Amino acid sequence: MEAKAVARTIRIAPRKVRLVLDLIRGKNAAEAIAILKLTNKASSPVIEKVLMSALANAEHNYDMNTDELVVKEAYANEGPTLKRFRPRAQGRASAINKRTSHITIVVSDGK
Amino acid sequence: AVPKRRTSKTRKNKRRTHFKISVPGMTECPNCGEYKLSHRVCKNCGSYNGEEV
Amino acid sequence: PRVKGGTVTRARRKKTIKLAKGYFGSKHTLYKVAKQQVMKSGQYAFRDRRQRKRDFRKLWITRINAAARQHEMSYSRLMNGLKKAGIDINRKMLSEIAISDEKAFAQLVTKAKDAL
Amino acid sequence: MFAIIETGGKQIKVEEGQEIFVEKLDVNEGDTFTFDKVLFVGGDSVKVGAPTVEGATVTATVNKQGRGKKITVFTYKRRKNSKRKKGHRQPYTKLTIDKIN
Amino acid sequence: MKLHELKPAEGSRKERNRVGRGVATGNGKTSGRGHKGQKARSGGGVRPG
Amino acid sequence: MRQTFMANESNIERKWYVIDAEGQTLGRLSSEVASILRGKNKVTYTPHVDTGDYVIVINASKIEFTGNKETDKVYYRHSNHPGGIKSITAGELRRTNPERLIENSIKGMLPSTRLGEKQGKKLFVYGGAEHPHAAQQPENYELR
Amino acid sequence: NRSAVSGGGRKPWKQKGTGRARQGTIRAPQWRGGGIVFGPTPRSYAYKMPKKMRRLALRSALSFKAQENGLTVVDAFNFEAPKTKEFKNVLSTLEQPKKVLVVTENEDVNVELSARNIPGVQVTTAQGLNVLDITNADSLVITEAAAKKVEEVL
RNA sequence: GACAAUGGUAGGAGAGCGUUCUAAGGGCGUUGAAGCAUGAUCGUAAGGACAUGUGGAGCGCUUAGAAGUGAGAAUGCCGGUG
RNA sequence: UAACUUGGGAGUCAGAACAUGGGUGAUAAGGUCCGUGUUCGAAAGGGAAACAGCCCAGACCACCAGCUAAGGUCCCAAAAU
RNA sequence: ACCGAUAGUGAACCAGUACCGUGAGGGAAAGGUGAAAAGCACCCCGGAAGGGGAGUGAAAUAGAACCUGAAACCGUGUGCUUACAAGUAGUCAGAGCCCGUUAAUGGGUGAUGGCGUGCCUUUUGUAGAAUGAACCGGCGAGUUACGAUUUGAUGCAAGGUU
Ligand SMILES: [Mg+2]
Ligand SMILES: [Mg+2]
Ligand SMILES: [Mg+2]
Ligand SMILES: [Mg+2]
Ligand SMILES: [Mg+2]
Ligand SMILES: [Mg+2]
Ligand SMILES: [Mg+2]
Ligand SMILES: [Mg+2]
Ligand SMILES: [Mg+2]
Ligand SMILES: [Mg+2]
Ligand SMILES: [Mg+2]
Ligand SMILES: [Mg+2]
Ligand SMILES: [Mg+2]
Ligand SMILES: [Mg+2]
Ligand SMILES: [Mg+2]
Ligand SMILES: [Mg+2]
Ligand SMILES: [Mg+2]
Ligand SMILES: [Mg+2]
Ligand SMILES: [Mg+2]
Ligand SMILES: [Mg+2]
Ligand SMILES: [Mg+2]
Ligand SMILES: [Mg+2]
Ligand SMILES: [Mg+2]
Ligand SMILES: [Mg+2]
Ligand SMILES: [Mg+2]
Ligand SMILES: [Mg+2]
Ligand SMILES: [Mg+2]
Ligand SMILES: [Mg+2]
Ligand SMILES: [Mg+2]
Ligand SMILES: [Mg+2]
Ligand SMILES: [Mg+2]
Ligand SMILES: [Mg+2]
Ligand SMILES: [Zn+2]
Repeated sequence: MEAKAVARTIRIAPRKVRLVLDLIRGKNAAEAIAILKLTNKASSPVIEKVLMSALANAEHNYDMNTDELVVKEAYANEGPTLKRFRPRAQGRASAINKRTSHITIVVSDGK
Repeated sequence: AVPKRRTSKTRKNKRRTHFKISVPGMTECPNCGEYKLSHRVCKNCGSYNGEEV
Repeated sequence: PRVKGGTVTRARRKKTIKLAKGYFGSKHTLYKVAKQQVMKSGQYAFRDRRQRKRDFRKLWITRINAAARQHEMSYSRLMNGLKKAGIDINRKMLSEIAISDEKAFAQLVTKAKDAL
Repeated sequence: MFAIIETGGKQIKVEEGQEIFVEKLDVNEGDTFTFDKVLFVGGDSVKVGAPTVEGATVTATVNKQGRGKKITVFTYKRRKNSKRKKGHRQPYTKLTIDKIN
Repeated sequence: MKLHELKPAEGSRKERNRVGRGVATGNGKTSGRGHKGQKARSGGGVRPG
Repeated sequence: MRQTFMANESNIERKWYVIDAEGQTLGRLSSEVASILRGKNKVTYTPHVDTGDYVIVINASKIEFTGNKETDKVYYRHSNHPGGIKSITAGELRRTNPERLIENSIKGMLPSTRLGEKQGKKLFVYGGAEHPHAAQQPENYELR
Repeated sequence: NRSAVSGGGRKPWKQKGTGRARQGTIRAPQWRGGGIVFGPTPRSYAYKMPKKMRRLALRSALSFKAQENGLTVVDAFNFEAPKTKEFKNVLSTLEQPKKVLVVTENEDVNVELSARNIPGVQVTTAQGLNVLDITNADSLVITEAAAKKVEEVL
């Protein structure tokens, strides 16, 4: 049985978010929580909140036992991009992409 | 100097082969059971080497 | 009345891309470079339908030469002897015989040597 | 036992009960066809035609009159705005060898 | 005659030629004008006579 | 109708031969050995697979040259460093490394393909009359 | 066209040096929002043919009706008031097809008004006969007076 | 049935495919239109069907008529994304 | 087996190598300019290692059939150690 | 037998607006929930954003730039495959492995062998180290009027035609 949670339009670049997701994909929930708490990257607290929300609805909506759950899926899709500019020398402007991520966590009991 | 040819997906991902981070060096706190960074105070319980900090 | 571009363009480009299925990278993905490769594929296939006949005749001749030398005869003299004997078995059949039953090929070789 | 038969400007090595594909014959499905050009008969008793084994025959049953898989013949000459695309399906006759001689 | 079965007299109608619509027509690209010069230009060509 | 036999690894049988270089001309021995290694002597020759046999060449040190090749045939190599040409004469190479002489002569008569590399790896050359491959039970092969 | 589209007076950027394609107006045809090249322009599609051919065409359509047996001659229409129901009954009793062209000698107000709302029924006069109406109809229902007038004219 | 021809740039000639709209006839569609997606389908080519999924209200076919009727390139224009 | 006449529609007016008859140049040039022929241009296929212009030869489509051309036949690499 | 949101007005929308310029002046982008707002009570994780249930609804995979939702491009998983090899990336030949279709002398992959220097433009000649294109999508070029000439078609004909 599976439970899902999504954080949509997090203002962090998907490349960056996926660096951290690659660490927790497929691990036990408690180990993943520890990894996120002790990994020093900007997306760790956000990913942690997605994971805790998924575990919470595993417990509440599906009465799953949270101590048997594994991170079955973890991934970041691209959200809409905020388009910005930076003034450069000699009157020119250059684009700045403030990218966003949709972060999905799926936890599973394997049954 | 500028790229003479664009970089293919294959080449970009080959280059990114080694672009990754590692799991932290962490162990279970002997006092409270929570994970901690080795050689660091445990933030959950504030203990290090069996004593409060 | 105005005729907007519509669907024909996408339909045509999709046909070309699907024809490029299996190609490397951009060549199974982007219409222009897939079109180019599909063109090259057509030209190559036309050329190779002709080259394949040459190639298989060459393979058959090599196998016949090996069999003949096993019977102490060169390919050239074996073919001359078969011609003089009136035997019209082509190189494909001669090779397949040499592979599949040596006794029949030995009889053919004896016919050739007798003709010479 | 096998035979070398000539048909459709080619030569085919056949054994009884084998399915073969040849250039379209002028026959109907379910008919019996007779190959009268036997160049060679091999096996226990070997017969060498010069060119044809006299009186030797191979009978077959016509299973199918089909058309080969589509070939897209495409050619072009670069920079000359010159290309040509054609389709082709080569007719064929599928038979099963019943009897040699 | 019927309005759903109209037919012009044989040979009375012919489809117009359209240039500059691809190589297969034989009037693609240069659209039958050849290559360069005054006569290849939009509005080009000398006065009659 | 397609009926051409194709060898594949399930039905290929590679034998072992021994060929004596003594009294043989380098190039002529070499061309015959190369044919053997490629399998051109088998009725089941199939170009996209190795249908050849293993060859051991003995008495490589007794291979012979005609003319003045012993002193005048020069083997050059380049180290990919500027001015990095090195040369060795055919006679000196026969003196100091006859195995290499025979091997390069034969391998130069094999295609520069992955398959040609593999086929050339089935060659074993020895300067003397002994080889360490009694376990493979090789048969003597007479040239020509 | 490029002249009629609003704006576009100035050259968008200098001819040389910028690295861009040269452009002369933001309203050129390859520009989004630009002027249209050629395209429709108001005009008439009407043309003429010789009068003898007009008459031959009318006769040919009428003869085609007469040969397909889609010509019914009636003595007269004695309609005092418009009544679609009565005209519908008259058509059914005459056993007419769905598409009927009714021809009167002159404008017949009551016949026109009674037939006006019936799908497939068109009304005309002898003078008003035309190839499209005749050809479209499956059957023609013509009064004797109208038939004589048509015969006179053609 | 025979046997003759069929490389091709500029360019001439011919026969066709497809797009939007109109007329007439004849049809389809909430028991699911168009569009989109996938498929191992058919035609000598342009291209034409069929099945399933998505979609949720319009669309084929025949004959004829008319054109803003077909893009891969213009340091093309606009948008999106590398 | 063409030819000519009349009418509708063109494109073309930068040519190249090779061989050969000549001028020019220096019996120089992958030079330049005329005559003659072929090929390329607008011609794929085989040979000449690769190689528009050389040698063979003009591809309507299909075949895992046969004979030849130039050129070849020890191995690469088909065919004479 | 006019357009249908890159079209049609510059402007379907709070447009001569935003924005740019000292000024004259230049000058955009931007339409669509649903039949009905019935526009998600309540519970749960979270500071919030966001989400998972529950419910409304025919549909929420119609939940607010909310009909459909192509491509480029970015991810996750996986059947086959790959770390001795020299690649215009295919084509022809071909084992092994994995599948099973509009059922067709099937589909996916590809050890290994032969052959093979993109396309367009412009050129005597271009793999060219000449030009052009980052990619994908949309848009983007012989038209119309009036005369002339020729051919086809049709009507009438020493007449034909307004
Ligand atoms: Mg400044
Ligand atoms: Mg329209
Ligand atoms: Mg378009
Ligand atoms: Mg041939
Ligand atoms: Mg046409
Ligand atoms: Mg042409
Ligand atoms: Mg073009
Ligand atoms: Mg012209
Ligand atoms: Mg041009
Ligand atoms: Mg010109
Ligand atoms: Mg630039
Ligand atoms: Mg406009
Ligand atoms: Mg020809
Ligand atoms: Mg023309
Ligand atoms: Mg257009
Ligand atoms: Mg472009
Ligand atoms: Mg000359
Ligand atoms: Mg030219
Ligand atoms: Mg021969
Ligand atoms: Mg050989
Ligand atoms: Mg607008
Ligand atoms: Mg739209
Ligand atoms: Mg506008
Ligand atoms: Mg919806
Ligand atoms: Mg939507
Ligand atoms: Mg390896
Ligand atoms: Mg290959
Ligand atoms: Mg030049
Ligand atoms: Mg330059
Ligand atoms: Mg230029
Ligand atoms: Mg460029
Ligand atoms: Mg583009
Ligand atoms: Zn602790």
